[PDB]
Amino acid sequence: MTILFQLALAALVILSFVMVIGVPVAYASPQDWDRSKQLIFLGSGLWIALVLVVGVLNFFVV
Amino acid sequence: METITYVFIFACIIALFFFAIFFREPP
Amino acid sequence: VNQLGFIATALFVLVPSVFLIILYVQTESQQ
Amino acid sequence: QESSGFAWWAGNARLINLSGKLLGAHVAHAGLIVFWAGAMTLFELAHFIPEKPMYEQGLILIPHIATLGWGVGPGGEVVDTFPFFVVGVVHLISSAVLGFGGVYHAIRGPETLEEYSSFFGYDWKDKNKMTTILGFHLIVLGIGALLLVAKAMFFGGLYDTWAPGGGDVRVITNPTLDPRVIFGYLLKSPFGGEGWIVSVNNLEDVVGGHIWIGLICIAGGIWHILTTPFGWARRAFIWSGEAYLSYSLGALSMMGFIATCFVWFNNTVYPSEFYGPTGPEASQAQAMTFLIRDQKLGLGKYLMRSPTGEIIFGGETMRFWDFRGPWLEPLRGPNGLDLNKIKNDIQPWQERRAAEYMTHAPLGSLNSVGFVSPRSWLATSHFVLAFFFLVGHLWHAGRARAA
Amino acid sequence: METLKITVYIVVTFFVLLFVFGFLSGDPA
Amino acid sequence: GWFDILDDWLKRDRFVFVGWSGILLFPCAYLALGGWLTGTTFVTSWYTHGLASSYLEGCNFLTVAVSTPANSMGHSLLLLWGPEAQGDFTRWCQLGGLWTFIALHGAFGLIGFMLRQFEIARLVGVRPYNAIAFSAPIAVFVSVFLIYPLGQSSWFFAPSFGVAAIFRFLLFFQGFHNWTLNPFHMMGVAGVLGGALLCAIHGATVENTLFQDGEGASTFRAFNPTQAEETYSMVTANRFWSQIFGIAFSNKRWLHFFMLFVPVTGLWMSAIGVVGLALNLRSYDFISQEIRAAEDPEFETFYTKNLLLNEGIRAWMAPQDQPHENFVFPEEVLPRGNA
Amino acid sequence: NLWERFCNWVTSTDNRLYVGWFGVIMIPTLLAATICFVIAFIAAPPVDIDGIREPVSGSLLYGNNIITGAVVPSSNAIGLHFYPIWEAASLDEWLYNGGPYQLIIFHFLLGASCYMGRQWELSYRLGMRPWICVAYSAPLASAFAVFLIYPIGQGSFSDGMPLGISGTFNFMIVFQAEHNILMHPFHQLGVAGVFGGALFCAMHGSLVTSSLIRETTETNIVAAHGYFGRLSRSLHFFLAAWRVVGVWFAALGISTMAFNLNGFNFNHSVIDAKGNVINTWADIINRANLGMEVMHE
Amino acid sequence: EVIAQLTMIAMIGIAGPMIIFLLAVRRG
Amino acid sequence: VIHSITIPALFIAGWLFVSTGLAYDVFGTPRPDSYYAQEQRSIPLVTDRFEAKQQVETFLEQL
Amino acid sequence: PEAYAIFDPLVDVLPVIPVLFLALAFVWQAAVGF
Amino acid sequence: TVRWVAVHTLAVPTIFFLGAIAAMQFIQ
Ligand code: CLA
Ligand SMILES: CCCCCCCCCCCCCCCC(=O)O[C@H](COC(=O)CCCCCCCCCCCC)CO[C@@H]1O[C@@H](CO)[C@H](O)[C@H](O)[C@@H]1O
Ligand SMILES: CC1=C(/C=C/C(C)=C/C=C/C(C)=C/C=C/C=C(C)/C=C/C=C(C)/C=C/C2=C(C)CCCC2(C)C)C(C)(C)CCC1
Ligand SMILES: CC1=C(\C=C/C(C)=C/C=C/C(C)=C/C=C/C=C(C)/C=C\C=C(C)\C=C\C2=C(C)CCCC2(C)C)C(C)(C)CCC1
Ligand SMILES: CCCCCCCCCCCCO[C@@H]1O[C@H](CO)[C@@H](O[C@H]2O[C@H](CO)[C@@H](O)[C@H](O)[C@H]2O)[C@H](O)[C@H]1O
Ligand SMILES: [Cl-]
Repeated sequence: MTILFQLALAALVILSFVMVIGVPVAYASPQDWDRSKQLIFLGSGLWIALVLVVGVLNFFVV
Repeated sequence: METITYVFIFACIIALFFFAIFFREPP
Repeated sequence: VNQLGFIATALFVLVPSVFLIILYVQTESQQ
Repeated sequence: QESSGFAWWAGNARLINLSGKLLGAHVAHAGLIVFWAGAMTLFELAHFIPEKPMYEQGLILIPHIATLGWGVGPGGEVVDTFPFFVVGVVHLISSAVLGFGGVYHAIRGPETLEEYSSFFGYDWKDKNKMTTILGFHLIVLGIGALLLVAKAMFFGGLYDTWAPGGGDVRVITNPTLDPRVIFGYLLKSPFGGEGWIVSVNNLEDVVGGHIWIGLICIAGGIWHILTTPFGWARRAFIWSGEAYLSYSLGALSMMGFIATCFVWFNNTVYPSEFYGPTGPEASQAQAMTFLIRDQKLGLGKYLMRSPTGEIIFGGETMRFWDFRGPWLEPLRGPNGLDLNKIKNDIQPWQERRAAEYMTHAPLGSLNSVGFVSPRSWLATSHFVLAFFFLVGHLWHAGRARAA
Repeated sequence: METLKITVYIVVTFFVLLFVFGFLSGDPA
Repeated sequence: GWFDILDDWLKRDRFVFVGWSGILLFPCAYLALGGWLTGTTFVTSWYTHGLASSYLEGCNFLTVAVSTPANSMGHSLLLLWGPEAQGDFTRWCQLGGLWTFIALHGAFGLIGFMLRQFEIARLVGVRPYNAIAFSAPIAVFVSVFLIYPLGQSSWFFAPSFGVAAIFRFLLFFQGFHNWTLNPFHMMGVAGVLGGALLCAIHGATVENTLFQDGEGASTFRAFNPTQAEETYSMVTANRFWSQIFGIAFSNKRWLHFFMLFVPVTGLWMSAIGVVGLALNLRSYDFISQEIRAAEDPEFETFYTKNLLLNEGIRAWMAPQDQPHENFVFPEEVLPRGNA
Repeated sequence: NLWERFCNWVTSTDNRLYVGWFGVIMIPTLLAATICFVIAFIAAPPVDIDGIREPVSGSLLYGNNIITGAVVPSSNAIGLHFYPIWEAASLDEWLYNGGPYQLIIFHFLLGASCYMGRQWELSYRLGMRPWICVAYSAPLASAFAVFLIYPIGQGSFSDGMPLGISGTFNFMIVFQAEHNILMHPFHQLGVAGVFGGALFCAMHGSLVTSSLIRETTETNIVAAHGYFGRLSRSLHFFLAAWRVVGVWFAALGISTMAFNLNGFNFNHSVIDAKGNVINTWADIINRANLGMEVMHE
Repeated sequence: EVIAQLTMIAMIGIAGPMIIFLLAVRRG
Repeated sequence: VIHSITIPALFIAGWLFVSTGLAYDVFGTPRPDSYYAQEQRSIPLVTDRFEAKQQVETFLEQL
Repeated sequence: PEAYAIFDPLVDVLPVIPVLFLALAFVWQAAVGF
Repeated sequence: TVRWVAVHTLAVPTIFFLGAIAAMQFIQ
């Protein structure tokens, strides 16, 4: 019944691209995305929310 | 006679090594 | 076992070595 | 930033003095290592048949977890694979939150940390902040070494094969802290009959050596914090800067040369219920099977004298008489293997284990055709990697002592 | 055999100690 | 008009040189390499040897071979228009005629390559020591692939142009000829091993005793036919090896004539040994050692242990490697060490 | 006062031969293994390499010549044991059990390691780079693998290479029958390295000799290389680095055959739909290996 | 194929590092 | 400079050589079902020299 | 492994990812200026 | 007439033979 892992495994496939070319590109270049956009507390601080949603299967298996 | 021929050739090889290292030809 | 096999080894040792030794002590006399 | 130099092969050598980017590279390599550990644990768990022994299935990780007493019972019987599953999935997970700063400090972070403070900063010369990171790690090396002491003594782990019947997981109630019995391993011969360090028979000795390795690594890593390098580090001992990689490249190799010999000969730290029989073990198992077979149908024909007067096996296994195993220590009498005890004391587990080790001798080729044992995969690979880490040691020590 | 044992032990300690002593001490002059 | 225009066109400057020697080299070399590729891709060995030795039969790179002809062919040339195949390309590929194709083309391609070395040296105006050093692989090819089957029964006993077929050829010469005990073979091993040893020591010490290490390294103009021999010091290398080994070169000419001399001589002496082994005139046994083995049956050296291993190689490899003889060896006549 | 006369005599590069601090260990070990090799090659009793009472007579006075003579390895009763003379009961029991082989290979392996150290030592004293040392490490690793590592993996010093011309052939034949070394790829890189090293030696020799006209020394070295060929400077690094890594590879190839991860047995690769096995060139090799393996009991 | 929704284009590593390969030379 | 007249028609020329079964007929390699005959375990080695072509085409009627 | 029989062929092609970071490095250094 | 034969005598049976070898893996 723990199909939330099946819906949340795509959430790390799309987090293995934001921390690729979402804020760092490949060098010291905040190209209008790391300056005031979704980096600090808006839309890249939910990696703590994604490790919480991957630790929420602690009682879904036990 | 068979063994001492081998030992004689080997001893002449060691004596040639001694004459080649220390009595070498000067440039 | 060869009796004349020892002569082959002595003729193989001596004959080119006598040539090289004669050639060397003959070239030190006048090069 | 290629800037200039290191034409296309020494691109890593571009971070010699970028002490902020090199850090995230070392982080991402650690994430790579923990990712390999979790992925290989998951891959070895997915193709696993619990009733079959693990040396028939080509596993080198699951034996490392089953040695620590996680999901194992008497003689190797698996009981709960969820310890293997949790030690697989925690590694992976931690490899992601360790991989996240492997792109932060190495892509998005600062290039250099020389504009920071007293700590978190270093320049290979200033050997005051270096003996600090050394001692600093030593407190982690000693904190890790002790972790196995805690697993042995307080957390119900550390499966020994030298248990009385079959071999069970056993709590080590009392380790051997004795110094003559300890460091007394280190003053042995390396040759046949007495291993140099590979000859650890007991378990109490493995925990008691980790006592002396925990209370010297921590007690020497608080030394490297408070103190400064002394006089004998410039006269005979030499200093450099980018040679420390070379220093830990040469020492690594001798550890590969020891762990090649460890996994090949030693039966205690690597128990034979998960890693398979060793070199001597399978041949002694054959020599014991071909005695107990011919006792039922059809000093004797197999039992002959050793060159120090010991009743050992004969034939071709005279070379392997120094083997000590848990299916033979009930059978070995006063002056070596006594025949009478083969008729007197012979249980129905010492037959099955010896026959299973007889049919599973180390052999095989690179395309895995024979089978090929996991003790023969770790030994050859870490011999090749030990010699390559010796070859890299002579290169990175040759091009660093020029300066 | 012990007359050849302590003789060989004396020579091996005599040479490895001379190698270690001369490698370190005595580098100038 | 006729001849000097063709001579000036051939010796002209181009991407590749194609002299008068190229007309012999490039068709023969191209057809030998192409016949090997189309033999290991498609051609079987089933009707000559009784084996599967192509990629079409499901073999890897190690187990493909353009195998030798059958033993009933003898030393026949196996021409495509010849009396055996008679124009049939299928029967020419099945009878082993691709082996004689590749062998005769490899012979004339090696002839054309050494003529190419003479032609390029006659152009550049140098002494043709490369064509004198190429006399050794030509002598090895002629003594092994041509003279050895021409002294044996037929072309069947020859190297069959594969990797594993070459390993079978080495095991055949150990088992049937005791070829490791041959002194001409030992001079061949010593020439090759001394050449590789000379190669490594010479490279190690030119790269060490360089004139400019890195500190005042004025990069001078380098020409390629000096093979970078200005860049190192002869006196420092002579001072090193007179104290390490006690013997060292003091010539840049005698050192490189020695590097020419050692493996060419080694390879020429092994050619003489294989030419002797063509007539089964091998160096199998020491006679007084056989008499001492027959005198008391508790005498054992490593040589008498090697003779039993050659007996084992012979009697166990013989029904399959020679299937035209129809060897039916029972299990009781096969040599075992527990017998 | 007297020690400095010795520390000046050893470390001086103005000698005939450079006896370094590595030479202090290199000289008595390579003299002891040489004198015991000449003694145990001329006059030595028979040695049983097995644990039975049929011994192998390898010495010259017991009916051998230069080709068939050897110093026979240690017994199967000893195995990986340390066997000096005082460990034995008598001198005859030491000589019967292959003790000279252990004595010779231990002092040889110690003296060749100090030969590598003496090469590096003089190089550093002469103001040279350290490559010679590196290149000598390839036959040194090859001699360490054939005398030490393969006995460690097989579990006995009887499986080490014998110290004779025919014993080397017996080692090679028995190794191929047990391990199939010819299809092992690390050995094939060794054959490619040794063949290419001889090739580049003859080719590099011929190309220089033909392009070198005059070269003199005042006794400012002069050379007049006849340059200009037809239609960086790393020829010698490739010349050293081809044969070296080739011999390194085959050294660690037999070091991996020590632990029985051995060769490539393409055992019945091709098949027929009638349950018939069609042989290839691998089955003939495996058919021969069964020849020599059965004769080795 | 082994799935129809769970075995998709699994070259996310050969596309994600190729993003830092092509969009870094598309970068300055 | 640029040359894209026919690269991949040669790949289908190589594919249809093997997949249709033409290379077995051109180079004389036997099919994997067609090694032995339906009754005998013998290998058809050529025993003659000037009857060898007739020996191989005598064997190929047993299939 | 357990009751995650959906992602079992993900596990069957997992562990090769790591050593393939060497293959991603030779395409990230390609077309950046070699 | 030029060194264009190097592609007409060495690349044409190479591409043909790689097509044959790539067809050879899908047998049985
Ligand atoms: C005990 C574990 C361990 C140790 C000690 C090392 C040590 C090393 N690794 Mg790491 N590695 C490990 C585990 C380890 N690795 C794991 C589990 C993985 C994931 C599969 C990697 C992936 C990895 C990559 C991708 C790279 C390294 C590299 C390096 C070298 C970096 C320093 C340098 O400049 O060397 C210079 C090195 C030499 C001068 C010669 C080294 C010769 C050794 C024998 C080669 C083996 C390297 C390493 C052990 C395995 C790399 C495999 C990788 C290509 C997939 C150093 C030899 C970097 C390197 O330079 O590779 C050559 C590099 O690019 N490693
Ligand atoms: C690369 C990393 C290698 C790691 C290896 C680690 C080794 C150190 C572990 C502890 C060893 C104990 C110290 C000796 C104790 C002892 O005394 O060893 C004695 C013989 O000496 C020895 O064994 C000396 C070993 C000599 C090695 C010769 C081979 C050299 C190969 C080339 C080297 C190239 C550099 C044997 O013990 C004695 O043996 C007999 C007397 O010799 C008696 O029976 C005694 O009662 C006692 O049993
Ligand atoms: C016999 C004959 C002839 C001839 C023909 C010819 C001359 C042909 C040619 C052919 C050819 C000319 C062919 C070619 C081929 C090629 C190939 C076959 C190649 C391959 C390649 C590959 C396979 C690759 C591989 C690799 C490597 C190297 C490494 C990396 C990976 C890879 C995979 C990429 C004629 C008809 C005239 C007449 C009759 C007889
Ligand atoms: C029994 C045992 C144990 C216990 C204990 C121990 C083991 C401890 C350790 C100890 C140790 C671990 C020791 C070590 C040592 C080391 C070393 C010692 C290294 C190095 C050194 C060096 C390298 C040196 C160098 C040098 C010289 C030689 C002189 C001068 C110069 C120089 C500095 C360079 C254990 C734990 C295992 C567990 C079980 C078994
Ligand atoms: C430091 C190195 C020290 C090495 C010590 C040995 C060096 C010198 C060895 C020379 C060999 C001489 O060895 C001697 O040879 C003769 C043969 O001529 C042997 O004689 C043997 O063969 C002859 C045939 O000639 C028979 O008649 C005789 O019955 C038999 O015993 C002697 O038994 C042996 O004592
Ligand atoms: Cl046995």
